[PDB]
Amino acid sequence: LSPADKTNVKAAWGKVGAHAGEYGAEALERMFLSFPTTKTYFPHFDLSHGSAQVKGHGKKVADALTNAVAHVDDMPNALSALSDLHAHKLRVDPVNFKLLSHCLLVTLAAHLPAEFTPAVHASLDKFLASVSTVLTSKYR
Amino acid sequence: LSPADKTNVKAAWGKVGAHAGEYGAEALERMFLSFPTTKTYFPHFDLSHGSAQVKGHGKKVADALTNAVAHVDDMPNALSALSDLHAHKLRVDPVNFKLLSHCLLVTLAAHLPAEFTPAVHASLDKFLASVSTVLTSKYR
Amino acid sequence: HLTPEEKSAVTALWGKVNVDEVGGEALGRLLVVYPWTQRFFESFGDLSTPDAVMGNPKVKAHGKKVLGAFSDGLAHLDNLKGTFATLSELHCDKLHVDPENFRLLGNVLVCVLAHHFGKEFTPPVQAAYQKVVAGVANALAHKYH
Amino acid sequence: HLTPEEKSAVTALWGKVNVDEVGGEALGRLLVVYPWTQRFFESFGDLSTPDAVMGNPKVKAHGKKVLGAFSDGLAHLDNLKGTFATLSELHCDKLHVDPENFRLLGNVLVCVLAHHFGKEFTPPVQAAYQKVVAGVANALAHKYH
Ligand code: HEM
Ligand code: HEM
Ligand code: HEM
Ligand code: HEM
Repeated sequence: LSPADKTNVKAAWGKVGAHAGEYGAEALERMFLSFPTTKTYFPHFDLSHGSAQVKGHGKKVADALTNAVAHVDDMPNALSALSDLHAHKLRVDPVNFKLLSHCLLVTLAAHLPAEFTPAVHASLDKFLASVSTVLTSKYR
Repeated sequence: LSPADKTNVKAAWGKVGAHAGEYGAEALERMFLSFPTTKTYFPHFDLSHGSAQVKGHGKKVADALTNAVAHVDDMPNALSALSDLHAHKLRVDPVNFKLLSHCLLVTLAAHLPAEFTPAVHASLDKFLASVSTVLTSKYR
Repeated sequence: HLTPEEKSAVTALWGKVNVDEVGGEALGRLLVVYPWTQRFFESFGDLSTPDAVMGNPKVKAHGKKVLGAFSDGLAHLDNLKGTFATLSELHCDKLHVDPENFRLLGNVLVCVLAHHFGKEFTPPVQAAYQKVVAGVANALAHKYH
Repeated sequence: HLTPEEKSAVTALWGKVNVDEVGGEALGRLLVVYPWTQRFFESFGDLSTPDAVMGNPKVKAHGKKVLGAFSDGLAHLDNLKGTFATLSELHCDKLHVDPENFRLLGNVLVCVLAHHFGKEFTPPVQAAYQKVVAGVANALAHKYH
């Protein structure tokens, strides 16, 4: 991430503001509907629209992404526990991070009229790719 | 890369010994034949069997991989110039590093009877994936 | 495999798309977000900044052609393969574009639709569009199969 | 699309393959090298170490079935889609395996062939096998298309 990328991700973060957890839940719903293979990681969830479990999980995902942006030059350390979880316990296929990341970008596009410029799109793509790189760094 | 992975990659490196540049050229030939889309990055090469240009290039690729193994805890720094080249100048599609890496593993398999065990295969896959991660870290 | 509701989602939104603009927007964003794709567009001149890409008249013109083919696929959802046959020969046999980039351009188009339609681009509407752009990408990749 | 020389490369090598062993070797290496794939094999018991994976009798038995399907595709290179139809329903509609893993298992099989045949697994022979495993992976993914 370049300085401009950090600037752009911060612009997006600040505009999203306190909607981040709601948008996380929307991104998860977008992923489950668009990429139904991802649903099998959530068998004990009810994934229907308005599910309290998807709402709760989207807040967790958003909080992790905000932690990563708040520590953007130390993301391997910040996301270390979550990288362990996703690889060792959950066995998330690396492909699936590309699917969630796309759905997070679409959600931001759908809520950020002014901010989702081509440059800010590129910066958010790189940020989510960097988060995904850390979260797939622990298979063993 | 875990300590065992570093151990395993070193076992493979030492067995390959001074054949590394020859095996690099073989891996490139395997890639061009198996994945003909990769050929368009080499329009000024003659890619026929026995080509002095492929032989020379395979020695360069092997030398870069040996530099990365010799500096395995500092690969982003060691491969920085090459990461710049591949992204900025050559515009190598990230998919293509997966293709070359597979061809490098097949070449090693074809020449390492005892050493290409399942564990050493996994370690070499992780090493080549780590090299590929650095070489695709500079698109801008 | 679109259901009738999926088909409804897609065609009702597409009727509202500005076909002179959206393809240039998606092609420009492909070149900005996935810069290796600039390798195929050397003749297009200034691609040096995102503004230069998005304002480049050849990017806009070429994107208009690209979207025209998407529109042709939306009109032939049960025969994408024949619809995309000459374009598959072009992109695979002549240009050798890796077909992962067909998937990326489809997802960029989805982002552009989300940005232009906002809340109207609901999770079900997106899912229907994901089936369409995956079908177009697989049809364009037929000559690699 | 195999040429006759490609077909010759493939069938002359496959005649020499130990069909009781090579599928277990490839499945075991998939589970060791790409450990997320262990998610689908919970019932198989000890997968805790590479030796435990490679020596697990259920891995060997299951791999024998997997290779049996590859062998059926090698015998039907001009109709892989019908050959793999029920397996495509199984892997896509029932198991929801991401089809990237079909590509990975094919490439693991290529590595196993390279390791067993050494220099006989020449760059042209590999290229022919890459066309076969890509065709098998695309056929198995048909129900996602
Ligand atoms: C942007 C990438 C991602 C982020 C930041 C993220 C973050 C999180 C967080 C914070 C948790 C909760 C950890 C618990 O509170 O210890 C979690 C759990 C989990 N994640 Fe992710 N995740 C990511 C991608 C994925 C992908 C791609 C999948 C699968 C398609 C996935 C599947 C799961 C599952 C199944 C759980 C456990 C859920 C539960 O049982 O309640 N994650 N993730
Ligand atoms: C294991 C991954 C790779 C390694 C270690 C590697 C290494 C190298 C090295 C050392 C050079 C020479 C740099 C010059 O001496 O400044 C080079 C050049 C180049 N590489 Fe790679 N490379 C990798 C993957 C790829 C891939 C995947 C492609 C394309 C499919 C590619 C395309 C090129 C090209 C076209 C050149 C310039 C060649 C010349 O014009 O003579 N490389 N690479
Ligand atoms: C996946 C969706 C795509 C569609 C529907 C599409 C459609 C088209 C169309 C309609 C043409 C004009 C052909 C003519 O003038 O008759 C074109 C040309 C071309 N496309 Fe695409 N394309 C796609 C993806 C891509 C991507 C991902 C790349 C490169 C990254 C690419 C690069 C090219 C090039 C370089 C030309 C010019 C060919 C020439 O005039 O010599 N296309 N495409
Ligand atoms: C790409 C090449 C593949 C082939 C040819 C193949 C072939 C087969 C065959 C022949 C069956 C036995 C089906 C029956 O008993 O009738 C099987 C079952 C199964 N396969 Fe695969 N497979 C492939 C890839 C994979 C991969 C990549 C995964 C997971 C990572 C997977 C997981 C499964 C599972 C979990 C079963 C058991 C299904 C059950 O008994 O309920 N397969 N496969």
